Amino acid sequence: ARRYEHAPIILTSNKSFGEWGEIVGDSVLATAMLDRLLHHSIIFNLKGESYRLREKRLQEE
Amino acid sequence: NMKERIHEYCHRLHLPVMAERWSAMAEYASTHNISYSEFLFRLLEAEIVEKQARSIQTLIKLSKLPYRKTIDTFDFTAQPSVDERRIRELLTLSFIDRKENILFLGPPGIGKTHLAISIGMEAIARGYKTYFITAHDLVNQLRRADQEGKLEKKLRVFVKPTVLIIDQMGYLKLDPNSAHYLFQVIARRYEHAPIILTSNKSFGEWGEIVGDSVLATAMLDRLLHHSIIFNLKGESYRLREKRLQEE
Amino acid sequence: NMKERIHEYCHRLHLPVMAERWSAMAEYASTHNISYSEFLFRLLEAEIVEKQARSIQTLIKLSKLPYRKTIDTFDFTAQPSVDERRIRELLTLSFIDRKENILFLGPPGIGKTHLAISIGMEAIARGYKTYFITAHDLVNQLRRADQEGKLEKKLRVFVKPTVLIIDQMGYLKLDPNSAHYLFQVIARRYEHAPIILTSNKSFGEWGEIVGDSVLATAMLDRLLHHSIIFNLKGESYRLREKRLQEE
Amino acid sequence: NMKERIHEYCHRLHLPVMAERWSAMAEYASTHNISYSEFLFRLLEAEIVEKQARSIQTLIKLSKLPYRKTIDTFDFTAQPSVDERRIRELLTLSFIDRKENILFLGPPGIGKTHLAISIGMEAIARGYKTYFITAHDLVNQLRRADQEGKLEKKLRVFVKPTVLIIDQMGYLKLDPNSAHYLFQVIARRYEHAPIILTSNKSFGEWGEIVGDSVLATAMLDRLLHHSIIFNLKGESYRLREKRLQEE
Ligand SMILES: Nc1ncnc2c1ncn2[C@@H]1O[C@H](COP(=O)(O)OP(=O)(O)OP(=O)(O)O)[C@@H](O)[C@H]1O
Ligand SMILES: Nc1ncnc2c1ncn2[C@@H]1O[C@H](COP(=O)(O)OP(=O)(O)OP(=O)(O)O)[C@@H](O)[C@H]1O
Ligand SMILES: Nc1ncnc2c1ncn2[C@@H]1O[C@H](COP(=O)(O)OP(=O)(O)OP(=O)(O)O)[C@@H](O)[C@H]1O
Ligand SMILES: [Mg+2]
Ligand SMILES: [Mg+2]
Ligand SMILES: [Mg+2]
Repeated sequence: ARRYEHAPIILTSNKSFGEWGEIVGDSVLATAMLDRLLHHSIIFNLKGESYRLREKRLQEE
Repeated sequence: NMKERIHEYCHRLHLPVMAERWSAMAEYASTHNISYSEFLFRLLEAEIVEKQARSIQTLIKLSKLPYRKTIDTFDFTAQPSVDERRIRELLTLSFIDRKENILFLGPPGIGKTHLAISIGMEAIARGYKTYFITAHDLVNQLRRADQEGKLEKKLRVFVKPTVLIIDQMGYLKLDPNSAHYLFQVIARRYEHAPIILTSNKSFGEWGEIVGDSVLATAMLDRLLHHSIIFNLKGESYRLREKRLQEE
Repeated sequence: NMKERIHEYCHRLHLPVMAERWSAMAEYASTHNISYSEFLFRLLEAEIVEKQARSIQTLIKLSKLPYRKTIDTFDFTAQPSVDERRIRELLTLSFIDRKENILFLGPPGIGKTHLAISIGMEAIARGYKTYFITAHDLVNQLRRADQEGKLEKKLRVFVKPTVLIIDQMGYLKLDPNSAHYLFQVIARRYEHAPIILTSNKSFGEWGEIVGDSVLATAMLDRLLHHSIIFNLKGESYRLREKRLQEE
Repeated sequence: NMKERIHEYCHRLHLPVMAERWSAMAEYASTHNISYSEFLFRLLEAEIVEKQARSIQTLIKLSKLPYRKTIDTFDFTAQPSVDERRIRELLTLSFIDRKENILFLGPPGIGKTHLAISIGMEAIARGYKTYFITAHDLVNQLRRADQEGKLEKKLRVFVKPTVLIIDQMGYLKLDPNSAHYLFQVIARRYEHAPIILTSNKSFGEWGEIVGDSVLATAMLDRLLHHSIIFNLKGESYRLREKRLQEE
């Protein structure tokens, strides 16, 4: 809220927005957070093999 | 013969009251030569009156009303804050048709519980299903239902009643868990049945009461979207009675 | 007016019969000289006649009998083997009060199931609970109940009935599992309620029927401790009627 | 033989007291040829007296009574403030029927808790259940009940007794959590059982004592709705006794 429409927030997560209700243990509060955040948001759904694992494989070979 | 067969018939119909009452009304008909239509009308009238009285008593038994009280035993002179117009409008039970939540606010001892219980009694008498519970008791019931796996059953029994009278909301502080239980109850009763509530704390204090500001705001919005609140203030009836006994 | 309120009360008491019979009895009494007591007696008579008809229909709905038939429909001249004395003694249902099980034996086509069904129908009319099931269907029900964990419920609902009629015992062979299910049923109904059974195989064949000699012996002992057996023989009524139709 | 069987039967009936009472009453009757009815009356009366004395002692032991004291061992001359009329009216226990709470206020040393304990002992003697506890200990016990999840059990055991004697209310300051615990205790006993309390602070100070003005007002209203207050003032009995010992 303090950084809502006042300064950008760069956040990295691994759970969909719906799961935030369980993550924080409050469905209403999680929904409020998501609604306020998505009002000014840019989403990046990244999919791919873990670069750590690929680097480890390359080191092995 | 005749009388024994008649008694067996009446008890088969599940109406021993009818059994005894047809005797009185048949004797009356013979004593005054009452038409058969009027005789049956009397039989049915008395049987229906007794059946409805027993049904009202059973409904009161099922409802966990701490005590029975009626607006007749209320003083509208010592409490200028209340207006007889609005009290009678509530007694009309138009809020049930219009789905309006009735709330009472004010310091202890005013008598906010008396009007709510009288309205509940009138609703029960007219046939509406009304249930009474305290905030502490309601929270306990919800927690136990969640623990025992019968949360659905208790939510159903708390939501189905046409009127749900939550009492002592504010004296006892609530944790976020109880806050979410109360939120579930309110959401189930969002726009499905009126809620009657009594409290002594301002709406702002509900944030501290429930331990979560946003939950308090959501519950307040849901409850007050369709609500009528009576903010009563004045002298405590308990203190006035104590003073009167002293003098 | 008076008629509309009368009908309202009658339906509220669940008595559309009362609305109907009051019309008829009122018309008759206005066209006759019926003292109010006798008018009420006629009213209750009509009410209970219709009520008993509805109760019998509901009981038959709950009951799972194959078809409706009466002992009077059974002719004894075409089947001299049966004796009207014992058949009518069974019709009196004195065996039920004595906790005596009834067994019918003989080649198919004689009409034992007719007598069993007639006794069941008379028991239903007199108010005694009566349930019907075939051996194969009963075994299927018990097996499914054990599989689904509802064995206790099915055992309770099959032991509670005052009269239980097992049919088609002998046509289909039983594995030891079905044998133990049947033994459970019999043991629950050892000396608690009569059992009416029909079969086409002698008692000795039951050992191979149930796939266990000892279980067959135990079940036969328990069943025949207090029972009456009709070893009826003659001509297959189905084939005789087919021949009569041909000629 | 005879005596051994008599003793065994008395013990089986759970009356060894009656076993010894006939050992004496039989000799007494032999000395005077007492009637059988009077003999049995003697036995039964002695048994009842002994059992009642043992039950009273057990009730005293169960109740957390720091010491036993009677109003007889209390001089009202040294305390002109107390009126013997009102003290004996309290001793009559008429407040129990009227559900009137008794409060003793005043500076330390007068002996208010002496009167409270005397009333508790009278209640024990007359059969009325009484439980004596300090405010600090009550708060601690309620907190433990909340912590361990047996709050219902502790509230039940602290509300069932006919009389609850809260002592040392005012010496120790209470936080709002303890205030809500005390409010729960009061509410469960709002109009169900009289409460006896002793304090040294005026009602106004209770707001700071409990850390909540509104809770203090609610508790005071519930306590004083049906109550009789005794604000005793004078010289401290402990100080007077110390002076007497010095001189
Ligand atoms: N105007 C009134 N006429 C008659 N009885 C009244 C009136 N107001 C209150 N009472 C009765 O006085 C007693 C105290 O009032 P009540 O407890 O209902 O009020 P309250 O302010 O909701 O109380 P609290 O917050 O202490 O629980 C109750 O018996 C109530 O029925
Ligand atoms: N006395 C009778 N009067 C009329 N029909 C009869 C009589 N006895 C037998 N029937 C006929 O017999 C058939 C009834 O057979 P029922 O099931 O009662 O005997 P069953 O020997 O147990 O039969 P199943 O062949 O099924 O083993 C019907 O056709 C019925 O009409
Ligand atoms: N009138 C009296 N006659 C005899 N003993 C008395 C009398 N008044 C008080 N006492 C004794 O004086 C002591 C003080 O009594 P108690 O503790 O009940 O007083 P209190 O004013 O309630 O005390 P505090 O406020 O210090 O807790 C006790 O031993 C009590 O028995
Ligand atoms: Mg109230
Ligand atoms: Mg057959
Ligand atoms: Mg003291």
